[PDB]
Amino acid sequence: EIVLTQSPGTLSLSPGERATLSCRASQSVSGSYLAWYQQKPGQAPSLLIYGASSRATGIPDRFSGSGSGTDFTLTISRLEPEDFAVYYCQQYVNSPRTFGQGTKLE
Amino acid sequence: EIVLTQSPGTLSLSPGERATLSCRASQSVSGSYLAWYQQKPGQAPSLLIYGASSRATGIPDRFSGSGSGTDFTLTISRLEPEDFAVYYCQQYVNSPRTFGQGTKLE
Amino acid sequence: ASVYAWNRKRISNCVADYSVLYNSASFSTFKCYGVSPTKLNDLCFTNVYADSFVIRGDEVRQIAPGQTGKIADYNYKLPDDFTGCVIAWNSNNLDSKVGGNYNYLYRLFRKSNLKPFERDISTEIYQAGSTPCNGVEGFNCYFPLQSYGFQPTNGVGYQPYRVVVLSFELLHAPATVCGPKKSTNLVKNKCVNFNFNGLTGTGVLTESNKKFLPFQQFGRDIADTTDAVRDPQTLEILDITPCSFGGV
Amino acid sequence: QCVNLTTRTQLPPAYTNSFTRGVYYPDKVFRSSVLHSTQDLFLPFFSNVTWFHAIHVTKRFDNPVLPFNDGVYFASTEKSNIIRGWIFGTTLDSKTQSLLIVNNATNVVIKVCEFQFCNDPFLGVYYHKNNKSWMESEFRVYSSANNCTFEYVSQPFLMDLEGKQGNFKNLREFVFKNIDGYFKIYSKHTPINLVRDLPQGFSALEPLVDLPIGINITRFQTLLALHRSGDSSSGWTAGAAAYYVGYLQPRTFLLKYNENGTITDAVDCALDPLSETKCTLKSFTVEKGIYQTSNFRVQPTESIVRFPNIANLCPFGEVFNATRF
Amino acid sequence: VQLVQSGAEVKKPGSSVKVSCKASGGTFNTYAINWVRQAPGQGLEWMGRIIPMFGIANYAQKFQGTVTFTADKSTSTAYMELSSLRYEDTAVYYCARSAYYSESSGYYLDYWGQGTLVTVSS
Amino acid sequence: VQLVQSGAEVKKPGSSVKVSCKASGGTFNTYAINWVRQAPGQGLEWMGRIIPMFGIANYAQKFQGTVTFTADKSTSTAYMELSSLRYEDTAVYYCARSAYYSESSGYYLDYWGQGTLVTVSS
Ligand SMILES: *[C@@H]1O[C@H](CO)[C@@H](O)[C@H](O)[C@H]1NC(C)=O
Ligand SMILES: *[C@@H]1O[C@H](CO)[C@@H](O)[C@H](O)[C@H]1NC(C)=O
Ligand SMILES: *[C@@H]1O[C@H](CO)[C@@H](O)[C@H](O)[C@H]1NC(C)=O
Ligand SMILES: *[C@@H]1O[C@H](CO)[C@@H](O)[C@H](O)[C@H]1NC(C)=O
Ligand SMILES: *[C@@H]1O[C@H](CO)[C@@H](O)[C@H](O)[C@H]1NC(C)=O
Ligand SMILES: *[C@@H]1O[C@H](CO)[C@@H](O)[C@H](O)[C@H]1NC(C)=O
Repeated sequence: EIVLTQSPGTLSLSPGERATLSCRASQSVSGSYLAWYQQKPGQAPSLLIYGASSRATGIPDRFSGSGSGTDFTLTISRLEPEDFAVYYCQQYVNSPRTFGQGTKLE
Repeated sequence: EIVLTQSPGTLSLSPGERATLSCRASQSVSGSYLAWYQQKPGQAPSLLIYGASSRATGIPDRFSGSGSGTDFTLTISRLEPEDFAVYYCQQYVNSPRTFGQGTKLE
Repeated sequence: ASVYAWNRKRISNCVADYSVLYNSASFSTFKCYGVSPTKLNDLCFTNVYADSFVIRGDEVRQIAPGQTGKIADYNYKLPDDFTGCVIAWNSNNLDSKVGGNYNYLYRLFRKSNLKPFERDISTEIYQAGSTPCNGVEGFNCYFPLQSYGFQPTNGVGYQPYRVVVLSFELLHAPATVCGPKKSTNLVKNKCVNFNFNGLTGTGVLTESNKKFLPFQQFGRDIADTTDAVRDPQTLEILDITPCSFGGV
Repeated sequence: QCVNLTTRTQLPPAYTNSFTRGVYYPDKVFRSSVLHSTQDLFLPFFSNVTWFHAIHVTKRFDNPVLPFNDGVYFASTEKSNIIRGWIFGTTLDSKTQSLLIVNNATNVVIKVCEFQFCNDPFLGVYYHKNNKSWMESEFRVYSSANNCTFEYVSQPFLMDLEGKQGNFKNLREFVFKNIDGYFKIYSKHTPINLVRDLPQGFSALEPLVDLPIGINITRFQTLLALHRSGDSSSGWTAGAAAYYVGYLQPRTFLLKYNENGTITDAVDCALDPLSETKCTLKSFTVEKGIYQTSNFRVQPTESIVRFPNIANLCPFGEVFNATRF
Repeated sequence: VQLVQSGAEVKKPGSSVKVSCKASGGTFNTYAINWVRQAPGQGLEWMGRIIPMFGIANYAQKFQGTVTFTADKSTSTAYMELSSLRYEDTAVYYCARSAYYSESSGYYLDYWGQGTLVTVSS
Repeated sequence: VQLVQSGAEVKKPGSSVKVSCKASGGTFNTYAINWVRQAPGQGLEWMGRIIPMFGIANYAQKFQGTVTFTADKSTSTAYMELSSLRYEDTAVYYCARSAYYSESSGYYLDYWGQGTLVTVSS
């Protein structure tokens, strides 16, 4: 079972700058089988990225992945106040599609 | 080839007021590729500014550029007696990079 | 080597330990094209070309067949018909130096794209303006070769990956490089399907007193049928006789 | 860099017959105490061989270019083996990759790469009076190399590289065959005690090595190395060198096999009716008696065509290029 | 495209419940539906997936034997059944999309419903 | 960071001379080296640049054929050779460093050496 640990648990602290959110796994993510999610408070998560860097419909390309092997990046180039939301990871490689613990949680 | 003529060639004495020593070029300086230099007597020139107004390490921000096109300004808040060195201009464009003739030569 | 000066070595006239590389698994990316990680890797190769170059982690994806980018179009192009493997592994300890190591260079801009095996070592300054550069670096003239600047404390995307592109064409007529071929053990004194060095047959093996010449593998007696064969595993000559049969 | 030799006198090649020479094992298959008949490229018995001789006794180097047949026999009678390889390249100008054999005292290297080979190929070895050593200081054969299709290397071997004059102690037999862009070299060593005579000895040549040239090849060259005690091109000492070149022609050949598996003896069925009846009988001895050997037929001089041609030209253009179909 | 969720359930402990995720037209046949727990003040846990066309439901080791997944091919509605309300089973269950195919090997959660809050009461 | 160079040259007219600007560690590879004439009682004249890593030296029209630029990758030392001492060649030669890379502001002489005096005598 491939566990995921998000490393910056509360780096955001109401951030006004570009971020470097991370995810790391016990066995290397094979074939970029990872995704990110946008969970605005009081609402359901919304898909942000798939593969390693492939973007999503209706989500601006300012959200940028940059991962390989232990896929680890979600980079908001210009951060927007409405965009604030706990961000989750999920690996559909070997795992029973398990998630991380959340990186931008208050 | 580009030519440069510095306009205030020489100030014999120190009254300490700010002097707006200038540089002008036959063809307008492109992308502001010009730098000023401090050549104290008996010593080598020291970089004072680069670009149009970007300052230098270890040189106080009292030295201020204010140029565009034919880049033409290096200003100082007050003229120190010790800080009375000949100031040169060198373009770093693809031309031979031949310096001006100096604006503070006794 | 640096990416612009991609270094090539020719792997010729040797058997190759393809299996052990897979066993090591020290490589983050093992994207193989055409040959695949299979028995097809462990077979005859006409020529093996090895190319080494230290590139950005983010640019590893670019050096795949039918992909475009700065590294792809200005430093090392990729065959669209590429048959071979692309390996990227982290060299963060080895290839990053404190305060940055600025010895590995890359070509940000070049006049045109490059051929699949083009090694441009030219130092001529790229010109983007109406003014000829004339060997002085100025406005409208920007040096093509820029230094990546790997740093020890940096993201792995900004950390070095040593890349050893291995080109294997699949015609295999010269067969200069081959795999181990999975040699087995000897099982004599019983009827067995034998295949010593490429001749499939049925029969029982026994000790042979015949002395084969060094350039001879298998022997044929009168009426042109196999009689003795030399296994090259331990240069041993063994007599082939049919196992027992007869009418009832 | 190539510099050609100068002052070398040229004489027409002598004509000698080569009989029961140049036969090689047809296949790698081992045969013990079996008489085997096979059709393969073989030197015909009593074949004319061009004789190029280098004798110090201007100085008679004779190493000309020779056309490459499908099978080539290269018997060399040399005590010190002054010859150092051959160039199996058609162009010789770096246009195509060419097999090169070079023998040096330090190492022996075989290559199949394009090189700017010289018009006349030679290897120069120099001797010093104060210190006794022989080394090759001239590498005319190696010039600039472009991108190469295949690369080959050979194990280092040490040879005397010293010119000798006298009776040839040993004879080296070489068979060169190229099939489907793959080159086969056959090597034999036989001791001889003849000043310049070709002896009456049967020889069987084992395949030394097999190399893929990878290109169509129609021409080969011979490299002769010189030994010297100014300018090198003007003056040199040949030594005693004799080499014979013959061309293989496909023939049915009857070969004896001993218990060892080496060919005991071989005979050429085609030259002699007695030999052909031997091969039909499958024994080296003919039984007394008349035996139906082959069939005789006459081939024709020309071709007579006897169908008249009409002056009118067929209107296929009318049918094919018609306005309306 | 829209996957409206059932309302909050007033379930006394030990009493079973079945959620009602509602699929829009064309949603069940093409893509799979997957269930995530989203426990209160905590992360997301993958309960399992449902392919409605083939009726195949596979669960994780943790949730096996505790939850039942059913889907209705007609009326296009997705259901999740809780065997009984254990004390930790309080959560905000979510139903989302999947791909379950070859060419698209990305089995990510495309669109998520509003969610259903189960607890001891309201 | 420190670029100690040659100080003064005792060269009779027509006799060649070589200058010995010394680069500190990490200076030669990252930065190019530039030469400025600084003629006596006169201005500063850009002679040219040495790119040490790739051994590239390009000169202005005036100084072409009269001066030679060389740099030693090992020992990190910059050299300038004067073909012969012409009468006007008297000067205070200077060595300075600029960055060839366009991704960092460059081509302007960051730091300078002490200066090399060539004359008829001392
Ligand atoms: C076969 O393998 C063994 C063990 O590696 C080795 O000792 C032996 O020399 C090999 N035989 C040949 C013909 O290479
Ligand atoms: C010599 O070789 C030629 C072929 O070039 C052949 O016609 C001739 O019969 C041979 N023998 C003599 C004695 O000329
Ligand atoms: C000694 O031998 C070497 C190698 O053959 C040769 O280069 C050299 O000229 C000889 N003589 C002397 C005096 O060294
Ligand atoms: C060999 O490859 C080089 C590398 O691109 C190429 O420039 C050249 O045209 C090729 N052919 C020859 C004959 O050199
Ligand atoms: C050999 O000649 C044939 C002529 O039909 C040509 O098609 C082929 O390309 C040639 N091979 C090489 C290696 O040049
Ligand atoms: C093989 O050759 C040897 C000579 O080396 C001979 O004595 C022997 O009789 C030959 N035949 C065999 C071993 O059958």
